[PDB]
Amino acid sequence: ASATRVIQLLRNWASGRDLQAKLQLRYQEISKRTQPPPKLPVGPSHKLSNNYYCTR
Amino acid sequence: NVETVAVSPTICRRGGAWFASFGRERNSGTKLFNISGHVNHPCTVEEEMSVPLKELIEKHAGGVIGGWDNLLAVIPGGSSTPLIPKSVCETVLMDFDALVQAQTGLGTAAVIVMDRSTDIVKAIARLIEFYKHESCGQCTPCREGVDWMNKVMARFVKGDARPAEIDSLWEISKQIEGHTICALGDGAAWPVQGLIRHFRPELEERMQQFALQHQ
Ligand SMILES: Cc1cc2nc3c(=O)[nH]c(=O)nc-3n(C[C@H](O)[C@H](O)[C@H](O)COP(=O)(O)O)c2cc1C
Ligand code: SF4
Repeated sequence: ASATRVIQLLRNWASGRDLQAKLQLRYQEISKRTQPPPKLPVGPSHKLSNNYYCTR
Repeated sequence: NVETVAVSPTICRRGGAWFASFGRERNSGTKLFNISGHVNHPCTVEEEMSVPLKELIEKHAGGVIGGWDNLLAVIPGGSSTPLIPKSVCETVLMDFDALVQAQTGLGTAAVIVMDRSTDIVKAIARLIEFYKHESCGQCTPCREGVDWMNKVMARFVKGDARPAEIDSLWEISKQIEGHTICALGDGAAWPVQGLIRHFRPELEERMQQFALQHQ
């Protein structure tokens, strides 16, 4: 937040707690909107043998 | 078979007991043997039934090429019978029951030998390709599964697969064996089973070599 120090002091005194530590407006601290590709592992029954369906 | 009817009149003429003298109980008689592959003198010969394989090769066939220590594997009863290694063929008899004890069976008494200077995977793949060519294909297991096994062996020969597939191939054979109409499916499943059971390390090493060289 680009708020002047006097306004920050006024708001902190009025609320009684330090507002600048935990702001309710989201900033560059959030995750990027473009992400690497995932891999998403397979399940446990993706075996090639000893995987007869009558047993599961 | 030709041999059965051919020996029947001589059995009748000389008596049943004379034929029953040779071989063991429930394995009586004399048998025609073909010895082929890596031997000094490949030949056909009539011999007493329960003759040990080693003396049969060393006597009539002239011995394995390069000596007995050069031997790698032997198929005792033709392509249908599974192969066996040197360790069990050192002291094995040649009849139905003793070969069943070696998990193979006598079959047609067609001995095919392979020394240590050959690709056993290539030979078994050739046998599976032959079975793929010679199946009539009326029933789904033999037709589809034998083509599948032929493809899997062709892929094994160059090591293009991964070890987790080997067990899969085993399973495929068990699906063909006993579910077809005739015994051609059994005779195509057995060689793969024997090759896997006795030389899984060879297949694994070939796969590792392929994976390393192709990266
Ligand atoms: C695919 C296949 C091919 C066969 N080819 C022959 C053959 O060429 N000669 C033969 O005597 N038996 C062959 N058999 C086995 C026959 O079933 C067998 O000859 C028949 O049962 C009578 O044989 P026997 O004289 O031992 O009673 C073959 C079996 C299969 C499944
Ligand atoms: S198992 Fe016998 S009947 Fe079935 S497809 Fe093969 S050769 Fe034909």
